[PDB]
Amino acid sequence: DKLFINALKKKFEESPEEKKTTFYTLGGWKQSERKTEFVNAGKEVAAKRGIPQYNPDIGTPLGQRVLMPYQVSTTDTYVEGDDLHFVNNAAMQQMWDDIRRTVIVGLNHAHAVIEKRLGKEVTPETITHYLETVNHAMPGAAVVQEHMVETHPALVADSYVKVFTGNDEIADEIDPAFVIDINKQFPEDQAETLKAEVGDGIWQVVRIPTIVSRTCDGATTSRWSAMQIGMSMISAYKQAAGEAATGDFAYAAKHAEVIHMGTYLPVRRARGENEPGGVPFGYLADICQSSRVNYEDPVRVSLDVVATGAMLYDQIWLGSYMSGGVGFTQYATAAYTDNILDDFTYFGKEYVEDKYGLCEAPNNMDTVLDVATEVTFYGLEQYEEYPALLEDQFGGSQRAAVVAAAAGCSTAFATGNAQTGLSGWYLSMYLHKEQHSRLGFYGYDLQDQCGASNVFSIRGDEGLPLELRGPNYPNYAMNVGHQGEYAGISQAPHAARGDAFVFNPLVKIAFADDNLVFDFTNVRGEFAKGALREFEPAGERALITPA
Amino acid sequence: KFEDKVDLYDDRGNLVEEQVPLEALSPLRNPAIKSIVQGIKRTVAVNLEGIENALKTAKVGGPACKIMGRELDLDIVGNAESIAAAAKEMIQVTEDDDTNVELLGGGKRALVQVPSARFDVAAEYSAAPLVTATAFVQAIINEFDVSMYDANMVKAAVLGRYPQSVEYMGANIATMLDIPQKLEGPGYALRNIMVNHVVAATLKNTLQAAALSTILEQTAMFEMGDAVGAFERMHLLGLAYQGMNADNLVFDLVKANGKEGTVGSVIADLVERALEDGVIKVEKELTDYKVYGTDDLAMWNAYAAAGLMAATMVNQGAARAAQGVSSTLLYYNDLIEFETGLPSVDFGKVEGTAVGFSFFSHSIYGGGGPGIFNGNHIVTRHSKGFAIPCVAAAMALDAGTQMFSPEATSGLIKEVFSQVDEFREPLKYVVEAAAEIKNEI
Amino acid sequence: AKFEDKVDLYDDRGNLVEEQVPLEALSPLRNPAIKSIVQGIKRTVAVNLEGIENALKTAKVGGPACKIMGRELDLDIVGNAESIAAAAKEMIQVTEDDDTNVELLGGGKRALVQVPSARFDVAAEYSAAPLVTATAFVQAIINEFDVSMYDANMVKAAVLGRYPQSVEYMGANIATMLDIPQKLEGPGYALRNIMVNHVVAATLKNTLQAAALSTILEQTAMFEMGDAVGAFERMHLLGLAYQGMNADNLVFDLVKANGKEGTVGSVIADLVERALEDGVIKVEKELTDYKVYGTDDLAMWNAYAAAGLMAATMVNQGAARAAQGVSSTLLYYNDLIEFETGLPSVDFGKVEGTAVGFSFFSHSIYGGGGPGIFNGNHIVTRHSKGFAIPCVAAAMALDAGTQMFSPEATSGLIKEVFSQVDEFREPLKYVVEAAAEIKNEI
Amino acid sequence: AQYYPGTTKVAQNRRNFCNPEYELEKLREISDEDVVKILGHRAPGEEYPSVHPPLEEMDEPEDAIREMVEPIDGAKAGDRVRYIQFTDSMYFAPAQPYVRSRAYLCRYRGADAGTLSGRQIIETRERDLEKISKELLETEFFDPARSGVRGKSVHGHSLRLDEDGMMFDMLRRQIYNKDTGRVEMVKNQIGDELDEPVDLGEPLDEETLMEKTTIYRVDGEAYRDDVEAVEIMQRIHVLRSQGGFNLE
Ligand code: F43
Ligand code: F43
Ligand SMILES: C[C@@H](OP(=O)(O)O)[C@H](NC(=O)CCCCCCS)C(=O)O
Ligand SMILES: C[C@@H](OP(=O)(O)O)[C@H](NC(=O)CCCCCCS)C(=O)O
Ligand SMILES: O=S(=O)(O)CCS
Ligand SMILES: [Cl-]
Ligand SMILES: [Cl-]
Ligand SMILES: [K+]
Ligand SMILES: [K+]
Ligand SMILES: [K+]
Ligand SMILES: [K+]
Ligand SMILES: [Mg+2]
Ligand SMILES: [Mg+2]
Ligand SMILES: [Mg+2]
Ligand SMILES: [Mg+2]
Ligand SMILES: [Mg+2]
Ligand SMILES: [Mg+2]
Ligand SMILES: [Mg+2]
Ligand SMILES: [Mg+2]
Ligand SMILES: [Mg+2]
Ligand SMILES: [Mg+2]
Ligand SMILES: [Mg+2]
Ligand SMILES: [Xe]
Ligand SMILES: [Xe]
Ligand SMILES: [Xe]
Ligand SMILES: [Xe]
Ligand SMILES: [Xe]
Ligand SMILES: [Xe]
Ligand SMILES: [Xe]
Ligand SMILES: [Xe]
Ligand SMILES: [Xe]
Repeated sequence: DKLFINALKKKFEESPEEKKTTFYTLGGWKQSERKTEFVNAGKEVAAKRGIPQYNPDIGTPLGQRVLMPYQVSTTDTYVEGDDLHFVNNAAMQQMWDDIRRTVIVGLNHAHAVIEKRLGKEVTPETITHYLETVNHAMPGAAVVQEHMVETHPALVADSYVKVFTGNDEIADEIDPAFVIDINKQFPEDQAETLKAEVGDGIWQVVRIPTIVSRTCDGATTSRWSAMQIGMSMISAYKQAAGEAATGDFAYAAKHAEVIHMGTYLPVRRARGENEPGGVPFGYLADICQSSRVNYEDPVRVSLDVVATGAMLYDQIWLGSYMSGGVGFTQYATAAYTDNILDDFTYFGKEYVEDKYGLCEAPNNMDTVLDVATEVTFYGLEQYEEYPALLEDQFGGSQRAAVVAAAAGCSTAFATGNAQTGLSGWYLSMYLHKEQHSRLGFYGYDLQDQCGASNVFSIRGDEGLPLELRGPNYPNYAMNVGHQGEYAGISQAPHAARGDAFVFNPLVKIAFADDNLVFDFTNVRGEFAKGALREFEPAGERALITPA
Repeated sequence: KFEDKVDLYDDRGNLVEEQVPLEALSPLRNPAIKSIVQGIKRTVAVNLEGIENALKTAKVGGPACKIMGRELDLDIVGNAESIAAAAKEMIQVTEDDDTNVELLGGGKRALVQVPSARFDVAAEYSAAPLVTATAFVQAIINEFDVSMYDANMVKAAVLGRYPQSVEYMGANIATMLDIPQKLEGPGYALRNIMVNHVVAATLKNTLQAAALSTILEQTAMFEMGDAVGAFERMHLLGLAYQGMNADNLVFDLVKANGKEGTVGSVIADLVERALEDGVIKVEKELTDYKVYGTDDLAMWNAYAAAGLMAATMVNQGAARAAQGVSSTLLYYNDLIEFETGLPSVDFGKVEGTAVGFSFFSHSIYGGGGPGIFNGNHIVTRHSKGFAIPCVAAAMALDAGTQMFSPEATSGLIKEVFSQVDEFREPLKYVVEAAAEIKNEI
Repeated sequence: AKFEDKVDLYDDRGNLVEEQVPLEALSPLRNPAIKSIVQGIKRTVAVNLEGIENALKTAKVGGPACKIMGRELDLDIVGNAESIAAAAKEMIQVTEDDDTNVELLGGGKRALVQVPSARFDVAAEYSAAPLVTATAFVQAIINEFDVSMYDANMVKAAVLGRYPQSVEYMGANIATMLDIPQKLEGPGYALRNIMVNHVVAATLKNTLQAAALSTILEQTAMFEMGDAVGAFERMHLLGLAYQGMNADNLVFDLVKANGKEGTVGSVIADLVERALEDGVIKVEKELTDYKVYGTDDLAMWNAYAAAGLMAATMVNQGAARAAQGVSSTLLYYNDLIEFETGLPSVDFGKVEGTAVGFSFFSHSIYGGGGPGIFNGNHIVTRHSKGFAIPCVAAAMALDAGTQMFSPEATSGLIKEVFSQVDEFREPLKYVVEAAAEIKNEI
Repeated sequence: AQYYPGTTKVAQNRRNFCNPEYELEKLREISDEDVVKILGHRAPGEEYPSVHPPLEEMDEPEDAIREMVEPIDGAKAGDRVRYIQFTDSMYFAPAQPYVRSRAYLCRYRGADAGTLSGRQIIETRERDLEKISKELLETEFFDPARSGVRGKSVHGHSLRLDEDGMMFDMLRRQIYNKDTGRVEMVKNQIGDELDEPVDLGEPLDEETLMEKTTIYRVDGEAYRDDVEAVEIMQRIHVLRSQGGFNLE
């Protein structure tokens, strides 16, 4: 049966194929456990603060239809949509905090300064000593001066520094407590690729405290990291506490060998580094760790990336950073609930596998026309054959993103190239718009009408491989239902190929780390856990507040 | 506008032209300065080898970035001549304009000078990288008939992650100017030029590095409006005496103190020269201490600025290590104020720039070595042209004591921009122009 | 000349001016009038002396609702504008015989200030006109009244605002049509960050002149952005000629044929008709009662299509006398013509894409606003490369008073000062004359 | 004009809706007061509020375009710009959102048409809007059960029908009368109660809906079966792609 049949049956009384139902007799918001909780909370909140707040009698009465539960895809967890709002979901907030508070910093230039400029030796022994010093220092504790006041260790317990290197010998020489072991976290072929990319380089994965990231911003991360790297370099390598060479370490840590998660943004959407808009689609695919655990199922890997990106890009970034309010929980949920996108994408994978075999299709428009058209028609036909499914994903934009994501990912499965996958994404929108004489919301296909022409353009602010595109790509800077799906399409070809990474191997390795708070190997499982209020985030101030 | 005249000398201490009107050195009038500035606006270095290796390995879009399966094996350097010729045809406006495209390193790099005509109808300066980038992108695509499906990789190899990034992140082209969005303020573009870029193009010649830096800094002061009205003469006198070795003052001071001298001895000789030349006079006397006063602060500031330059050359010269220039910029000015009772260069702005410059070149918090600073850097933007030219002279005298030298940060600039004569030896071209217009002012 | 196309040049009225002009006589790279307009835009500043005086009288400086009690200064700036303006001109100019212009307006209340070109020949960008003008007038005011060292900083705040604490000249009492370089969406966008309302203000709501100035500015930006280089250069020149310069009278004639009873659809049918007659398109093949059109010159089809798009905006929003529908016209003119012909729409769908989000961000809660506050540098309307914004300018020009944020609300200072420049007010007349005068030098 | 390709009934209906020479079938007669009441911008017999003075009371700038483009009556009068918005059920409503916008700008002057998945809107001068609204309400543009007039809370285009075949309406502006088989509009498009409901006629038969609908569906006419219509969309996609690269 269709992978979404289970969710549809647990959502409505009727069989999924039925064309009629009954409305208006459900009791409005009283049908819902969550809306009832909200009504009582609003009553207590308004009374306590002396200002009216949540009131179900304001505006129009929710719940004239069924207020649906949602299955989180690849799970058996069913929750009301409010439980997948990022404000109500600590797992979603922690996912972004774990990215925002992460920076990658090389040690290669630094070690060259130590040996060439200072004339001291760097060894695995000194590196371990430095790493023990920096893990004391990074959460906010002192190593050089007298009478320093520091951060409470329990408030910053999630902050630390690890390293990785492609040289297995050097990796074995360093205390394993500080090492992300590439051999232990990746399958053999992927580990060999990643280690060859890194070579003899040594790279730090720095995570600053969630409590600081939440107090401040993403541009804080690389600065905070650089200060404590600098202080630990002074301490472990016995240089003067502030001499000329000290500046070389700061420049290298803040500019010369730093890798931000996101680049800064232009003025209209003014934002510093390490904000969602600066994270390119290729990075997001590599931050998601599905690739190293689900590598035998390219659909699962690709769609875990879609879920990662849909939540971050649509709910937190576009739905709050760039707007706010109720936001777009549903715009994103469509791409990771009820197993709907999974059904469409597994069909496309199967169709490509029967006709071409993964990655064996010609990388041209012929393949785009074939695969994207077939998968688009499959997806739209499900909405026609199942009325429940159409009522489930009631927003045209929701259906557009889900159908085109399957079409795009499928095309990339066939060609092994993300750019033809992107062409298939846009072809799906054109067919979709013509089949149903509708597509998405008022401004959903701005990028989609620019789409075809700009897929293969080479001009200044038009041409770019999809992996390098991101939320700041001009056409993409505004609208829901694309960015997270683009991260999936970026992952799509690499997952079919078995690639260990999409765009940056250092980013891939930097999140293969068991000391992260959010488990990036099972993004959708984590979302379900947050929805059930079973996720424990970092950064809480309970320790320093009254009972 | 002004009645001041100066004697112009060359980088070997020889008089070139006597009694030149001050405004003959003004960026607003001097044709050589115009030539250097427009050259700086329109010149681009294209790294054909880098583009080719990026495509070969699919390493595009920034540090440690790669798209497996996108690799393209194009012999770009092998066909550099045809590619460069095809690009020039697109870059140029007409066959007879001032477009220049010249291959370097056997085809590995290309020097590109976008025609001046494109900038007469442009708002700013980004046409140089952008017109060059698309021209070389299109020429490469046409040379090998790159397919619609693969061409976007040529674009990433040339211009990087732009426009997802605001910058040309991972690009294989270079300019001495940075993108306009990074200006600390409007009018700062000629200040956001790394000192290392200046030292690379002048190939470490100290006085040419000092001259080029002063030309750029003081020209920025005009675009920023600082050298307008009441302050115009102050900046021209500063350009002439600190950056143009007017009256051979910097050269003579360095001659008199180069063997055994220090910052303090340079100070004592400068105050002596100022007394002899009527720049300052004893205004009043305290107990065994004379307080100096002067009726032309602008000229005193200029004299003090020449002494500041010579002290950097004597102090950092003796060390052959640039780092101490931040110390010289500070205590030359600190000392001279309590030596004289008169304000230091730029009325304390140089000393302040030097305090933070010292801090941010010897601390954990930011900055770096002297070569990575510039007039647009938040650390070193505060003095209006009187500090950075000294840093340029210091990095020029460095003997390889810095990790982030021009070879580390400005290798492409060193190879390409040093090949343009006006950029390599600016002091010579500017003096000839001033003398040539001396009677048109 | 690189290209072989020639065009017939028409005036705003619809009269032939010069026949068979090489296309590149209209190129920003060659046309002396465009060079003059672009350099004028770079160097012109409006100074609000009355505003400066009122700010000082009340200490209301540094941004909205901002005031420093106790800093008040009562200076009669408007009463002494002539002396102040003359003193400032002496600082702004390079020589007595150069092209500096300082002209008082409104009895001394405003001052048109045109900084000399010499200053920009040795400048990287354009911030010289606002910065040199600001300091010149600050110093002139201080010298006019011998304002003391202790109070002069208030004169600086009254003129240029909270800069440099703010990145912009927040609360400044000067104005330019260009915004500061840090606000560019990308390098080479400066000529695109000019509000549509600024263009409509400068052209005094003249439909064809507003279209021309906007097209001139947009397509010149395409050259600075490198978009109009190599394979794409001809496309952008033909777009400039036919959509913004009323080349061959195509825009004018299309509006004439549909102004009385016409709609977007009827304009489409006549444009498709004209293309066939001029050999721009031909029937490529036939389907069941449907004709698929093809073309051997996409750039020329696109230009013909760009002309019809402009004519449809003028017909549709003209009939309504309300600019808001231009976002609809930019969308469905292109949507309709593609399924009418089987050929790609203007800018290969880029105009349609811009219209989609433009419609959304001019009819929703999330941002944007009325058509007049958009521009080529706006994230909403930057995507089409010159073929959309000139239509928004034409639509706002036809607006009879349905917009809260009209040029009078957001560009009044531009409307008073920049409109006094003949080249900015009637660019089409100057560009056409210049094209004719270089027709045989191209 | 060809308007649209294809050999299905849908394609033809889409062509008919755009073709100004095609006479839309009048399926019901609506009074002028009922249109004003449904619109809800003013009371029947209430003066037209003005957004700006009449054009003849104003002195428009001499402008060849202004002189050649005749303004619509509402613009001459200075009327406000108001709207009428429709939701179209994906279960075979005659008109669909893209069909409307395309048809509006082929048929009506001075039209600001907006297309969305669950709503389609036109804004124009108030008095002109009322005559457009009469045609949109009286002709085959509209079915009282599968289409609804909704200024807000438009949810329903993608929902299952109720037992009566009516489209979902959070505010229930259109009430099906099971005793009479006809539909009445109890409230205005914004949801405000009407004093006297407006008869909207009988819903169309399932067979007539498929005869007139402009949506492709597998259980009607599938888009994938209109091969020539799909072929033109693919052609547009390919030509767009080639134009944006333009370096073959
Ligand atoms: C290593 C530096 C160089 C640098 O760039 N910053 C340092 C160190 C840095 C570290 C020291 C943390 C640690 O001990 O691990 C921090 C806390 C910044 C950070 N990374 O979090 C800091 N200083 Ni410092 N630093 C301070 C200060 C100072 C004073 C201390 C003078 C004295 O006699 O004790 C002097 C500067 C001076 O002489 O004026 C100083 C210099 C120095 N400061 C010298 C180390 C001096 C030494 O060897 O002891 N700091 C202060 O003057 C008071 C505030 C204090 C800061 C912590 C706080 O604000 O609570 C701290 C601010
Ligand atoms: C008021 C707007 C105009 C606007 O700028 N945004 C709105 C409303 C805005 C509000 C609605 C909150 C509220 O009800 O108070 C929010 C939640 C954004 C916010 N401010 O937090 C939102 N929409 Ni809207 N909006 C949505 C959608 C939609 C779909 C709904 C179609 C349908 O048949 O129901 C349509 C566009 C379309 O037709 O394609 C739509 C339009 C509209 N959307 C129309 C209102 C339509 C109406 O009268 O009911 N949204 C969707 O398509 C699904 C996602 C959903 C968003 C909430 C979420 O993601 O969970 C919400 C996203
Ligand atoms: C100078 C500059 O550093 P960079 O030169 O850009 O590395 C700047 N830092 C600072 O100003 C550090 C300020 C806080 C630490 C010192 C306080 S005395 C910054 O991060 O942008
Ligand atoms: C357009 C622009 O708004 P302004 O026109 O600058 O107000 C921009 N907003 C957005 O892009 C909103 C994006 C998220 C909400 C809509 C999602 S479909 C911004 O705030 O910078
Ligand atoms: O109705 S709109 O498309 O503007 C809102 C979409 S969330
Ligand atoms: Cl002076
Ligand atoms: Cl004219
Ligand atoms: K409610
Ligand atoms: K300690
Ligand atoms: K925060
Ligand atoms: K076209
Ligand atoms: Mg039933
Ligand atoms: Mg079944
Ligand atoms: Mg902003
Ligand atoms: Mg088979
Ligand atoms: Mg020499
Ligand atoms: Mg002589
Ligand atoms: Mg001596
Ligand atoms: Mg030719
Ligand atoms: Mg006229
Ligand atoms: Mg006709
Ligand atoms: Mg080819
Ligand atoms: Xe994978
Ligand atoms: Xe480019
Ligand atoms: Xe240089
Ligand atoms: Xe001075
Ligand atoms: Xe070094
Ligand atoms: Xe200029
Ligand atoms: Xe100023
Ligand atoms: Xe083209
Ligand atoms: Xe209005």
